Amino acid sequence: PKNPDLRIAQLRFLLSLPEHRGDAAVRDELMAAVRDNNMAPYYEALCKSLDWQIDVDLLNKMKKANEDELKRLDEELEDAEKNLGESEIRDAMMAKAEYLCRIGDKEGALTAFRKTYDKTVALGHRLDIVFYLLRIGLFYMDNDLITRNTEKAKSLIEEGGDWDRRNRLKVYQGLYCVAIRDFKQAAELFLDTVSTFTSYELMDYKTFVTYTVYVSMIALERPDLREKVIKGAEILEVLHSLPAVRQYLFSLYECRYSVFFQSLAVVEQEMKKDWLFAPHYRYYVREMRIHAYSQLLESYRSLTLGYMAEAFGVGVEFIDQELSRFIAAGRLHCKIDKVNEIVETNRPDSKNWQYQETIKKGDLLLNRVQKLSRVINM
Amino acid sequence: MSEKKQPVDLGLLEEDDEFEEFPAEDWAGLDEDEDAHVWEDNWDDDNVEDDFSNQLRAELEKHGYKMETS
Amino acid sequence: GFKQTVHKLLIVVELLLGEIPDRLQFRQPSLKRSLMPYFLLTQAVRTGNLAKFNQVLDQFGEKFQADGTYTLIIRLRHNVIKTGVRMISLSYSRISLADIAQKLQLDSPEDAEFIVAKAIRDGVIEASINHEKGYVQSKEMIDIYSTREPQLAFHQRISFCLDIHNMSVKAMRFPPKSYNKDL
Amino acid sequence: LRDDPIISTHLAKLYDNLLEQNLIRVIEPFSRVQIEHISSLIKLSKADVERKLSQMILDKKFHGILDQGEGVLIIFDEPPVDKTYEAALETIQNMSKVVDSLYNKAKKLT
Amino acid sequence: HLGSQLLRELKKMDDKALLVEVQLLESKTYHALSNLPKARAALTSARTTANAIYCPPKLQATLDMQSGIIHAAEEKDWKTAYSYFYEAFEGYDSIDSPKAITSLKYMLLC
Amino acid sequence: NYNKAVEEEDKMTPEQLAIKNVGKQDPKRHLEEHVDVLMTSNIVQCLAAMLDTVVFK
Amino acid sequence: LPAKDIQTNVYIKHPVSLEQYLMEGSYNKVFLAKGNIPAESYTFFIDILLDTIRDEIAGCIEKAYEKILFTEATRILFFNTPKKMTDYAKKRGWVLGPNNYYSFASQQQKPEDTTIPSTELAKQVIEYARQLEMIV
Repeated sequence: PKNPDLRIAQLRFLLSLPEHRGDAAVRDELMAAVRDNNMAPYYEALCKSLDWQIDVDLLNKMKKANEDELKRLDEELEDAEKNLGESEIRDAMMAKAEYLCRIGDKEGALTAFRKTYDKTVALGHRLDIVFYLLRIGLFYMDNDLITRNTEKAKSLIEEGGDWDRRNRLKVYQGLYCVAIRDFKQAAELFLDTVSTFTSYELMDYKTFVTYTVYVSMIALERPDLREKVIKGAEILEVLHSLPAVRQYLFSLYECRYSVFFQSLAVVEQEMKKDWLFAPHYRYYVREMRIHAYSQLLESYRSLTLGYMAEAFGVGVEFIDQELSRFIAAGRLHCKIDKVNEIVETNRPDSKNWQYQETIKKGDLLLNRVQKLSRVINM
Repeated sequence: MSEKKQPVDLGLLEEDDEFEEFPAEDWAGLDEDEDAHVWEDNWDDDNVEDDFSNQLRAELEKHGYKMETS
Repeated sequence: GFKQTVHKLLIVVELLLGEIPDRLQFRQPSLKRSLMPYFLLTQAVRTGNLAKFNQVLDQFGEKFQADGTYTLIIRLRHNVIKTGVRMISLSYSRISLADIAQKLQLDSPEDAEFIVAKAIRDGVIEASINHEKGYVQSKEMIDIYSTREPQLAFHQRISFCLDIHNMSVKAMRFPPKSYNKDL
Repeated sequence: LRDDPIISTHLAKLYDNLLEQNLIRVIEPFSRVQIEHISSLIKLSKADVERKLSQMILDKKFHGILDQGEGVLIIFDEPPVDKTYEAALETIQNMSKVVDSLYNKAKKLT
Repeated sequence: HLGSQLLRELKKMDDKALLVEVQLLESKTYHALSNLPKARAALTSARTTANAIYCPPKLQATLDMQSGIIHAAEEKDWKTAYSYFYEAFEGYDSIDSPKAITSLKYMLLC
Repeated sequence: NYNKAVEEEDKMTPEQLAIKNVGKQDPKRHLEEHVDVLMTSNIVQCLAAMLDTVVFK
Repeated sequence: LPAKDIQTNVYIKHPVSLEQYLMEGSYNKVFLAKGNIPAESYTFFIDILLDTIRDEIAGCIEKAYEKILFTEATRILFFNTPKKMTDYAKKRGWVLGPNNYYSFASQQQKPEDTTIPSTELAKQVIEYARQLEMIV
């Protein structure tokens, strides 16, 4: 739901895998368990928790308070029923569905948000219900269930983009677009950060900037950064919050690897132990390394091992297997030679290869017109 | 002819009868993190991932110690 | 359901050349389960560890080695070093006696240049065999035909592509005749 | 200049602007020349000059490329840009044509 | 934040001349955070607010002094910004020695 | 530029052709003009052999 | 042949191991494995096989793309008996330098004058007017 139980119950990832940080997460998880009817979530995740000595103490009170508030919402629903009104029943069934999202059961909340989803007099409250399924779909990390109601609720809006509704839907686009590895189309989503604000429902503003600084810092090149973020005053405002981000932006844009590799361990450790950002930690590292190697290797034709080793601050034995793996595996530039122990590339990728970029579509189109020949007579 | 696909589908039924929903759930433990993700990138990410699964998985935390030693 | 055989044998004969393209653009839950036992070894081909993967193959190998006569896999057991030395051909030129020889699990001066020469006599790569002080060099020029005899390079590409696209023009001329034939 | 206001970035922009004028002054007539023969006139190190130069080639303000082992400067350009753009756009736009054709025929047949 | 909460209780109340100090310093802190649009918005609000009230040269010249830095931050036109620093120097003339030496320092800068 | 300028409408043609399929309302054929464009484009092919003859002998 | 008849005798797996070593091409393992064959009387026939593949092994090691020195041919080639330097001097017919083997006619071919491929390009244009405009 929109309560802080989404984040407190969202720390279960760092509560589960590492055993070092599993103390504060169970501290504010057990302390916050008396809030927002957290019984069923932590009872489901009880295998990753402590023993049953103190566990069975509060279950008897939470299981009876759940039935008490549940039967009070049922009596209020029966009082709202059999009466002339539309928003009253939507508020009763919607509040019941919000409590069923507090307990963390999407069966009665699925049929509840289905009933109040069918009682939507307007499309705005319908999109509000869709968002009510997205706020719990983030915790449930479902793929299609959160894209179906947004695919159906996306078209036929006709009421214009609000300041927090359409912007909130764009924030959700940042969420599921950060889950997926799509970057070249997700680089346009965070451009509306001027109208964004502190949203305690899903993600704080500083967490939204901290999450978009990876897709913006890695998924964008130097002209894209200079056009979007360097020209924009938003990162100039939010860089004063943490001095590290300014180092990872001015050091990367300044091409200083001696400090970027010394400080990159904070990006390595901070990159993991996250709910939605951990399983992609392997792609950001390699993609950022090959992006920096293409950045430095773009303006440089030949490169000696002395200036390279002093520039990157690492031994030659490691960059040997680095470029050796990035010739075939990386596929960034032409073949490299070591006849003089000097990185020397040619890169004839403009004159003839600029015309040869269409031969792939010519061969695939050739197989497609061979399929067109297969359609003939049958 | 389309009639020779039947024994091959019987072989697929034998492969499905070897393990009953064991690779679907066990492999679904990673597929739940791989679902809806472009499988074209999963070949490179799985290539370097499986390549570094044996040793030097991260290696970024070790460079800080390799600076003074190399 | 049927393309898993032509695709299975396809990648099995494709990994022999050192470059093995996996399943990227096709999403169906048949070739996945068909490739699950073969995935560990088809990923183990590129790294090319002899002693470990040699035990990995026969360790859990049931069906791909129980397919019959183990011919192409018994050729693969010694083709691992040929795809690995082909990755060395895709690697830097100079060959050391300890670093890359110890890396290739082959530490001896004779069989190094002998087997590398066995990779040179194939003709799929390009090297410059020179002996000045004892080290074996190589030019390894893999530069594409860009600004290097282009007319003779893609001449047959233009002729062949115009032949296929032109018989496709016949394949868009004749079916209209088969259309207007009845009326 | 230690208590200088934020305009220090503008003063550095003037310094780098005169540096740009000198670079487009002496390098422009020199197609391939030594880095010390051309840097001896300004009697400055090649570190900051190399970083600013390579930064401005990465900014694509002019045609050029640096070097460290040999220091060879090469200047080249590719005038026919409007060919591969229109051709590639025709291929990408025709892909949808052939695919839609296979959708109409695949719809009418099976 | 506290300045915004002060604006919430100053825009409704009287004494519009007091809003010129907090909107001027608002442009100073948005310029310190390098924010051009909001500093121009607060600057324009201070202009349309202090247009009817005859402000003393301590606050009247600071509007043009900061305006020349805001316009000089994007480097649009140095003539208008030079007019803002010229009128700012005319406002800070013979009233404070550091403000005058930094006023002529800003004239020679722009 | 004219070829792509017609292909931008030929991207919208399979929708109408995928909806109605009955009757023709646009007097433009979109075919013979492109055939003429190919005829003007074949001058390079026909004169390439001419340059081959001038270069040869 | 893998009919699973015996599969434990050294003679059953001997031809496939020797042929797989032939795919590797390593001759040192065969020479060191010459004394590994049991009293089975086909060792002389194995020597006949080495006698009929020594022309291909020696022919491939003496390809001489750029150059090779005699100090490698001393170890790779056979014993000090001067049969290879005598028979190969009348078979290959190359030059013998100061204790070194020189390689000539390597990448020395001159490129074409671009005249004949222009004529066959003109013929291809004739075939393009033919096939493109034949039925008309």
